[PDB]
Order: sequence, then structure tokens, then C-alpha cells
Amino acid sequence: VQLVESGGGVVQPGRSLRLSCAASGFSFSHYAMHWVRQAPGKGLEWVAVISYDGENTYYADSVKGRFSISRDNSKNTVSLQMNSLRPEDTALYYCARDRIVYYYGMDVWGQGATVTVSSASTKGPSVFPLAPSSGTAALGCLVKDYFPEPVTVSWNSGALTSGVHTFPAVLQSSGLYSLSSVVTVPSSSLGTQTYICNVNHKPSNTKVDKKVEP
Amino acid sequence: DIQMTQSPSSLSASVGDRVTITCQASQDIKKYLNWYHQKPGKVPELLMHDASNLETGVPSRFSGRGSGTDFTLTISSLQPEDIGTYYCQQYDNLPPLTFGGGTKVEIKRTVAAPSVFIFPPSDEQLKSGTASVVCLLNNFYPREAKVQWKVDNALQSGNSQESVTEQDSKDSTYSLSSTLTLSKADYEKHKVYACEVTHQGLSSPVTKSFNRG
Repeated sequence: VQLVESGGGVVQPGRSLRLSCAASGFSFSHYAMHWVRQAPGKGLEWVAVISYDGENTYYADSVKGRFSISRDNSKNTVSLQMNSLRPEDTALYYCARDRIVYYYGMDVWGQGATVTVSSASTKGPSVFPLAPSSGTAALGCLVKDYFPEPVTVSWNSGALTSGVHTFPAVLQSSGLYSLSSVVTVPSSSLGTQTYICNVNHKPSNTKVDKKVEP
Repeated sequence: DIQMTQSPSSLSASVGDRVTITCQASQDIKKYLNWYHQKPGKVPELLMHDASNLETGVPSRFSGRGSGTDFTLTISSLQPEDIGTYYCQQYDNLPPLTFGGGTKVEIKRTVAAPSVFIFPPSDEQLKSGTASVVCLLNNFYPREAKVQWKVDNALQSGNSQESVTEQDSKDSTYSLSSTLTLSKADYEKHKVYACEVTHQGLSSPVTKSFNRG
């Protein structure tokens, strides 16, 4: 059972953007589908719902006449068409599954799509090593100057998770984001083990692997 | 709509504690209430439905009570991974579907001093004409900490930014990064770069430094 979302990124104010959610692992045509959004640091806000057959749709008043929800039960997809977007629409958008019992509740959620309302252009990041030097050592990767959020960082293709800290991005004065991802490792492991940071910035389709050495 | 009010707004509790949070509906919703848990950086998870019925797979330490307009969620044995935000949600009426404002949960643990590391800018970055110096404060508690930069013993202002992680779901600590950004010309104009750290777990301020080159 899985819901996979897509379509995030930058959108200028007043312009349009389309979100999509693909289902797999369950009888999709038997479930109603919600969209829920979450502004940075804020709570969950319901946006829209569509019935299993697609005959009924409902909308939050703030998006009425602005958003349109639809589904295709042959392609197992739900879509959220978002028009004349506003700064208040900048948020993480989830699609979520539901079934009539009364709507039971959202028991399966998509991983979310980040929508940023801005006139700023999309830029891919550059990745610089945070080299370990002089029992526990620290190393990392500096992910600098990208737009919009988010970027994801893993280490050694996900084989290294313990002691990993990926910091929330900060907005620089240039209007670009930057973050760091660090890992603590035994100092005796330096020059003996390979450490590679894997950086992904889907909006700019930028994929970077950076080996970090002493 | 049906307004959902949650209390408290946030709380701090110890591992193993019995903690209770409250949800209140603006009108009678019988037992048509869901509870969700959202861990830091994760999607919301449905904990229970019909006010008191646990979803399959949900840990037994979670229990819900109440009917009409007043509800509670209780955790009988708080675990490090129970941090994050809890939301109630009514399904007595739609549209609109409404969530409560959420209750934030933090773990109170023993004081832990930060491990401090300093990273000089990479040669690769210097090629671009910018230098980023990074100071790392790792696995400390509580969240409060101060970081100050010193360049040739000169106190720096307005040229650094900080980022702090959410509380760790395993050891309940925080980590912090401070990044000093300078032009290449300014960076090579000075020799000694230091970041000074103050924290409850430290008897004296800790300073880490390096010399350019």
C-alpha cells in the first residue's frame, strides 16, 4: 500500500500548478481521496476530497473556485489542479486515502509535495565537502544556493543512517536556500572507510554524489 | 464548521511518563473523533478512530476516551519516538473536515553538553569566490545554546546563520549548525577562525579554531 505524489516546485503568484497522486497496493477505486496541506511549522489544513466514483467533490472555502480535484480510476491517480495561487498556498501538500463507513479517516498518506509560490527562478545546488580533520570525528556536505525547497541528503546510498543529522534549510539574504548534512563516525575509521553524501534536488533535477575525505 | 480545540499547546515530559492531552469540540460529535501523530519530518499517522479504538499496529500505550464534546488522548509510557505533534480530527460532519491545532510533545532528559566541531571552507568553494565556515554543535540538551564567531579575535556580527534540528527520536538531543559566510578576499585577509560555544552542560565556554592554511 503506497501513495506517490508529484508535481511540486515553484509557481508564480496568480499562476497555475497541478499536483498528482498515484496509488498502488490497494483497490484504489473503492476509496475516497483527500488533499491536506501544511504550511512550514504550522498545523494540518484540509483542502479537498473526491468520492470513490468521482461523482462528489468538496472544497475548503479558501480554495473554492480556485482549486479543482479529479480522479481516474483506470490509471489509479488523483489530481489537484491549483489556479491563481497565493502566498498563503505555499505549503506541503499531502494526498490521503479514506473510505465510507461517514469518512473513516486518513490511514494512508503520500510523502507530500512542496509547493512554493514565488517569482524566484529554480536553481540547483552546489555540494561542498565538510572534511574531517583534527575517538569520534565529524564530517559532512554543504548544500549551498538552491531554490526552491526541498533537497534530500543520504549517506552511502542509505547504508549510513546512524549519527546522521541533516539540518533544516536556511534562507540566505540572496533569496537562496542552503543546508548542511553531517555524520559522526569513529576517528579510526577515517582513511579506512568510504563516506559519500548523496544529494537530490528534484525541482532542478540535480543529482550529486560527493565523496568526503580527510 | 465544527471547531476543534486542543490542549495543551505544547508539553515537556520524561521517558516512561503517563501523559494526557485534551481535545474539545464546539458541538456534540458523539464519538466521531480521530487522533493522529506526526513525527518530525514524517507524514501524519492515524493512531485511533471512534475516539477509543486503536488502529492495528499502534502501540498499546496509546488510549483514547471521551464522548460528545470532550476527549482525551493518554500515553501511559512515553517513548523517545513519541515526540512530534498530535492532532485530533472530527468526522461527524463534512465539509469541511477539521483538525485541532495540534499538541507538541517534547522529551525532557538529562543535560548533555554539545560536541563541537569546526570546518574550514573547501578549496572547491573558494574557486567560486565565497567562503563558508561551519561550526557544528552535536547532540546536546537542552535546546538553548549560544554560538559566537571570532576572526583574528574580532567578534563577528551579521554574517552568520544558524540552523537547529528537531529533537532526535532516539536520544532526545538537539544538534546545531552555525555557518559563517565571507567573500574569498575577506577570508584570505585573516588567519585564525574560531567559534565559541556556551551551554548549560559546559562549565566554561568551549572554543574550536583553525588557522587558514
